[PDB]
Amino acid sequence: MIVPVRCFSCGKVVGDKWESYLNLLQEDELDEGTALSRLGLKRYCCRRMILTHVDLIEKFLRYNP
Amino acid sequence: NQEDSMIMNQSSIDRGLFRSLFFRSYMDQEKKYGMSITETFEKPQRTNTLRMKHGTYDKLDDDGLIAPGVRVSGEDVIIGKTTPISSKRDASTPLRSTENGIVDQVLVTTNQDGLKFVKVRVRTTKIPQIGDKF
Amino acid sequence: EEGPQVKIREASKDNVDFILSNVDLAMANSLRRVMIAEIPTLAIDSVEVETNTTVLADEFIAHRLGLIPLQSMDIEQLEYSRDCFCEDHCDKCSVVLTLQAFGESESTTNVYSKDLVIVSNLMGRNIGHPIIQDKEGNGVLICKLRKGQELKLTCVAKKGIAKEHAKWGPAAAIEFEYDPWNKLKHTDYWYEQDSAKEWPQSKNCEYEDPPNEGDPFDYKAQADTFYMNVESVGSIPVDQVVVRGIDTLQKKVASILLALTQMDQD
Amino acid sequence: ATLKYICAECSSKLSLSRTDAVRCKDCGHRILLKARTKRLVQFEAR
Amino acid sequence: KVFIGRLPIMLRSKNCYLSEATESDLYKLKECP
Ligand SMILES: [Zn+2]
Ligand SMILES: [Zn+2]
Ligand SMILES: [Zn+2]
Repeated sequence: MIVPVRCFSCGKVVGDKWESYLNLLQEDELDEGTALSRLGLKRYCCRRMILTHVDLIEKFLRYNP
Repeated sequence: NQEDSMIMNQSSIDRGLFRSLFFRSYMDQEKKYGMSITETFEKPQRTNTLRMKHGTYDKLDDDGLIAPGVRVSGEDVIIGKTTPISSKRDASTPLRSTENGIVDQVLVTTNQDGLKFVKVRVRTTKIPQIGDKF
Repeated sequence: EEGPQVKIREASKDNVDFILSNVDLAMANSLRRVMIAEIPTLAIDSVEVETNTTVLADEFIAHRLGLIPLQSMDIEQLEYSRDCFCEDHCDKCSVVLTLQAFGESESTTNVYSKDLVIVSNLMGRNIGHPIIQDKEGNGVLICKLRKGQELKLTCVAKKGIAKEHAKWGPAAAIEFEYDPWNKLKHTDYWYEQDSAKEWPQSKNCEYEDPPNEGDPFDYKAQADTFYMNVESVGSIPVDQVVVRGIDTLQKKVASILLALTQMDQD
Repeated sequence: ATLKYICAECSSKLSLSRTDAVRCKDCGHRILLKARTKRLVQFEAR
Repeated sequence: KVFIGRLPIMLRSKNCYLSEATESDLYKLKECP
């Protein structure tokens, strides 16, 4: 349900790295843990922010009006 | 944090932590009487009876309902309805005395017997506050 | 020069690894706290919703927007809405933005923060620009939408600081540390057989000489040297976040001396 | 330029009034929503 | 040949259109998959 802007814990911004992250997977075929360190997410507080999140939204969109 | 109760960092509360949505949803129909007498969904006012509600009807349209965008709160009305009795007695439905929020989706439909059927859905947002359980 | 000097280590566009020396812990932290929740910044603080057909509900988005980092280097010259005598926001105390999106593409339309349009007079001063550090250049995906999913917004940035709501603070996380070789014994290491091995060694150890067993316990020792690292969200160059901090604080300690005077007259 | 109700799937600004039953111009589905209100609504940024 | 009452069917059973239907097919029905 849409990436969150900034990591609840520390605050650094985050909401942009979505597609960037979700990309280093399908295209650059990488392992999560490494992708993140590559997106600048160093600490678990933020790290977890992405790694977890589920883009339900996408499934929402698939609806109608 | 003592004895089963924690200290929750507010800062993150703000950054969106544990925010919840909450939808409720009232509903009413135009009861019918074989001997032809029907209720109705209008925005009445005085005119004989007096039997209305304290709530502010002023948030209703003309069909007797509210529309999405609106921001309901206390005991404001949410549905206008009148019963012809032998002639202005209210059957309108207020927003639960203790809640408050924003209407979110309404809908009028027919009920087998060809009655008007409505379902109002008022959404609110709740944020992790102190008394809250986790 | 005179007192609390500095030796910045690594340092970039978003981080400021620096060795702040010869000071008092108190102060070292004070500053830290300030840099965190008392440095003024701008961010969307109101949303007039014209039309939304997205899945996300109003306030939801509303909320998101707040967080959207906004430019604010020239924030020191844009009065706090609660002072701009104007009844409810002047160009002299608040920027105003807009957002309009439509489901044209028969294939998911991403609404980023780049789509934000400033509508009021900037009066020529870095402010209210949705900060962007994205590679492609469209930072902060604010929301998505399908077919004829419409979205029309009216954002009203204002001053405010973390203390008043996090969406403001330009901090985002600050490293802090000292006495890496616990010499003041400000901590009792928890162990199982030998602290030394069990308890990791921080990189900062190199910048200060190790223990040396035999030597008694140094009791007069206090705390100089604090290995800090200030990160930034971007609404201000890392550096200022350090400076503007050292300032706001500086300014506060003044308001006290100042207030004491406005009280010496009677 | 002005509106009222809506098709719950074949969404097409409809609108109506008393005794006009409650269907839709084709797509029967007697459901119908009611689309937003022009008057803008304000929200908190926190 | 003759009408004799209504049997409240159970969702996803054999008589519920949902049984046979597919993902996309569902969303168009508004029924969460
Ligand atoms: Zn974080
Ligand atoms: Zn003003
Ligand atoms: Zn229809």
